Amino acid sequence: MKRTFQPSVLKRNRSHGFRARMATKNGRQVLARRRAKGRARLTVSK
Amino acid sequence: AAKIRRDDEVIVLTGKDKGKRGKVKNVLSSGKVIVEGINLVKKHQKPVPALNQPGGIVEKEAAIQVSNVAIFNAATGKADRVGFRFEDGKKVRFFKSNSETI
RNA sequence: CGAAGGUGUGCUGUGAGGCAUGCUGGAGGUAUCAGAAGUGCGAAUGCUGACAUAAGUAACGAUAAAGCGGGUGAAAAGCCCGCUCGCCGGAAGACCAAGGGUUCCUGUCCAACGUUAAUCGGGGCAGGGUGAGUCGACCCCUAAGGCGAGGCCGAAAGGCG
RNA sequence: AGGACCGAACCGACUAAUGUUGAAAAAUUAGCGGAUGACUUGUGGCUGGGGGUGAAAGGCCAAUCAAACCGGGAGAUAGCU
RNA sequence: UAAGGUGAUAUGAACCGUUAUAACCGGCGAUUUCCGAAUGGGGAAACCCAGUGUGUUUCGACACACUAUCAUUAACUGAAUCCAUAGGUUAAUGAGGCGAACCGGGGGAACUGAAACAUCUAAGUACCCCGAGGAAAAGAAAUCAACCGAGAUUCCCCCAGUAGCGGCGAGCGAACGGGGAGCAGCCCAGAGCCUGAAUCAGUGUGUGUGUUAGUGGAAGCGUCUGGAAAGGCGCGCGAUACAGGGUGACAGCCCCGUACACAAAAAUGCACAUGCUGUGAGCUCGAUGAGUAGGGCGGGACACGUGGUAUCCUGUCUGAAUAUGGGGGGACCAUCCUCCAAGGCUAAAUACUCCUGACUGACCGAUAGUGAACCAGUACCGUGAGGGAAAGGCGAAAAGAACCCCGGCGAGGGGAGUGAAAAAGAACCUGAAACCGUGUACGUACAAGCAGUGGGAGCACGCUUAGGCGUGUGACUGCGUACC
Repeated sequence: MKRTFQPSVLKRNRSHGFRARMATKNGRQVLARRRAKGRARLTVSK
Repeated sequence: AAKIRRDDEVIVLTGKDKGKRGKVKNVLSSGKVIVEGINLVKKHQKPVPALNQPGGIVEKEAAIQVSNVAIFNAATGKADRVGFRFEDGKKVRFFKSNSETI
């Protein structure tokens, strides 16, 4: 049937994309916490 | 500093054959050397007729650890501590085992 | 020239234990006496790993159904070729897009994958392939909305206009 | 002309049946029905936690919700287990 | 410094060799695509599109070097509007982003305790924000005492579970001051005399010694066992060197090393001496801060709760005195002592880590210790913040699987080679419990409960020199409702 998440790299890159996160205090802090946990990707749209 | 070099005969202080001596053929970055007539290894090798076709086994040379290879004394059938000192370029033997200690 | 660990069989004490002797191992061990606890396992609707039974029992993804002859192969009813049949035919067809990402094609390979057979394959592994002035994007303007100077509000993150 | 009678595309929940360790995170088969509207829809936005949204059920708010989800104070507290 | 190197899986060709760029390293100093402060503007993780000025040419499009924002400095320009200035332009400096932990300021709980709750406790914690230095912060008095006097602050042991506060509850909890660590104080309100005299930093050098590239440094042989010894033995010898580590089973005498000892292109710490620049040793006499202290009203910080509540910040109104003046001394008053505001600054003894170095653990060892020793914050879950594994160790050495063959010119495998061994074949140390095949002996096709414990025929097995001992199996029968 239908899913609550449908595949879209346009809206993923708009909410969770690297520059989109960096352009906000809290998203830039999510990225700072990615670097604290050591996550190998900082974007999953590119 | 050097303690054996490749220009004169060496003897092996490891588990290897104690009745053989030879010169160094080649040196490795692993702290190892290849020596003439001491040791050989069988080496089967992949036949692969359209890419190799080696005619069976290779029977090749094998390296040994450089700390327990020593210079042959050519006098009493054994290894000796001799010292390496020279005024210009490559340091060669000064044979401290044939001189008095101070 | 066989020390610990693990472990069998016998011996021995009221008992936690202690002792002799075989198998395995090939590296480590330490007799005694004095100091010191990170010192006694089956349970916590406890945490993590392994395996039996349930049981060859369930299922193989609806209700279009491929057949025979020949081939290729060690092997084929499913692959290649021939003849023939069947169903869908507003789809079970044709073109465009999002989203995905080497999937295309020939050339081979058959361990694993497609909960099978597999010679097929979007699978393994190579090699080849993506030729634009005009096509879709870009151009130039800009809606909803976002950002936002000078300016304002706010410790501030942030926000108004 | 039409908050009009029937009706494709389009939409969609009411009855019945099948499904229910499924094909299945809600479908399937048949029918009745919504179809110029107080409608529906392609594409991109905007509305947030006692706040949103609601012709208003405390329903819906990414399966969760008399108060969502994650991370912290938190190994809080339990005359009990 | 040095002869073997050109990173590794990785070999070979080619290439430096060994001789004045071989590789490797120390100093400083270039080179540094695009994203990214990102600085023309736009924006999207590595992309997009302009302008200013100059030149070139089929004047079909090339391609330098430059253009941000804010604050300040200068120069030109300039609107209403003359002059001017907002505005515009050009050059320069400062900031911007990053980096572990510490640190000043701002926002500010609930839980918890009060065996119950609001004040009080908890807590200026938790978490978030701003900002900044090598430390941040504090300071030498309108302070603190008590007639004795102190004479900066911070950090430590104490003072003290005392004073004080306190639903006179629960409990919060000092100061004075001692012992100690650690000791730098000054200027402006203003001038001269003295002479550049004390002290500190910076900078050109010098000396002494470390740091960043180092190389020297004493002794062990034989014999046996073993495939191999760093072992046994004979004993021998060194030790200011018996520390790690490495090398084929235990290395004081094999290697990198240690004790012990040096050497210097450039860069640089500590300390001794010196030049220079800046600061200026000593003497003496003036002079003592008025929109802010008080005062009414209200908060904040005080150990300190609304009380009889001082003090210091601070909101608001209001605003002062001169020596028979003023602040304070925890109500208020006097007396008295002490300070005299209304100006500015301050040693590190203290705090801490990504990093640099020395030392250490009665630390763990693949479920340990971090979730993570392993191409792990990977695979994988969610729209997302955020959750989150499996998986190490053949061997001394790659010697790593030829050759002989069955098969599909297979998988899988025997023989065989290597090797100590692959009954070590990379799926590889040695491996108990769980699991499943292989073989032998017994009971074995008419009788019903925790399957054990006693008594026990037959059969089969092992010990014993055997003299009532075990093992396997077991007819039948006395006793018998488990365990947390």
